Amino acid sequence: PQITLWKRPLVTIKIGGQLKEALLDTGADDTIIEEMSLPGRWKPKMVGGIGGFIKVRQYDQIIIEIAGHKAIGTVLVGPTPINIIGRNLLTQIGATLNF
Amino acid sequence: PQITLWKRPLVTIKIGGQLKEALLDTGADDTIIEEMSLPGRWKPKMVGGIGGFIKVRQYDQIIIEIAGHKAIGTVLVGPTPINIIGRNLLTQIGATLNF
Ligand SMILES: CC(C)CN(C[C@@H](O)[C@@H](Cc1ccccc1)NC(=O)O[C@H]1CO[C@H]2OCC[C@H]21)S(=O)(=O)c1ccc(N)cc1
Ligand SMILES: CC(C)CN(C[C@@H](O)[C@H](Cc1ccccc1)NC(=O)O[C@H]1CO[C@H]2OCC[C@H]21)S(=O)(=O)c1ccc(N)cc1
Repeated sequence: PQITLWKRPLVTIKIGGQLKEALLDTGADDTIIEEMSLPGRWKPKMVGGIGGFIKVRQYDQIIIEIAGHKAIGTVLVGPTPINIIGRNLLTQIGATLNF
Repeated sequence: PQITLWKRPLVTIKIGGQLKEALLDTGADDTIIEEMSLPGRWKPKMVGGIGGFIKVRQYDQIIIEIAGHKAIGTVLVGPTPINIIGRNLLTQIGATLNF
């Protein structure tokens, strides 16, 4: 698709059997969601934002569908105020910013 | 242009007559710039992101050139670690996400 930005660019995502949605965020290096069901063991990691730094749970090799495109990569679980798809996965679905 | 997302999508901006650079951020509702002087009366606001809230000054109807394209709109000024162009100005230059 070609998505305009008059509202937040939210898309469906699917991980395992869970359908969620998330914000396509070109300002995010990393993908972060609030919860992922039965994800297994994780590794601690720190991530920084506008307000300071947060501890997250890092899961690698996650298979995720984004807007009907398959991606595989690192998904962080942490106290983000909204699920975000960051550039580590946006590149895999071939998203670009255009103007 | 078409911007791929293998690195942060930073572009040149011009604001207050000064050349700066800023992140094109589809995940940001509003534009936030580091400390600088702007014209007009401002209003106090708070903005929330990862890791918490920050206090900003809101200035309205500010001209900003974004990679050669003129935009006019709301600009928040405050202790962000990076200049961010949010959707409020991305929409004025017709920026879209494509995949
Ligand atoms: C964009 C910033 C300037 C915002 N200011 C916030 C303020 O806490 C900081 C913002 C600040 C601080 C330093 C450098 C840049 C910005 N301090 C400041 O302006 O200086 C005063 C604080 O102690 C002293 O330092 C010099 C005189 C005093 S503010 O206009 O007073 C304001 C306060 C509350 C909200 N919600 C929104 C804005
Ligand atoms: C978290 C999003 C819902 C909102 N944020 C925009 C987002 O693009 C920020 C924009 C950003 C970018 C750099 C530093 C601070 C904020 N990126 C971010 O927090 O990414 C974090 C996860 O990946 C990491 O890569 C960047 C830091 C990590 S935000 O900066 O807090 C913000 C919130 C409201 C407005 N008006 C403007 C910006």
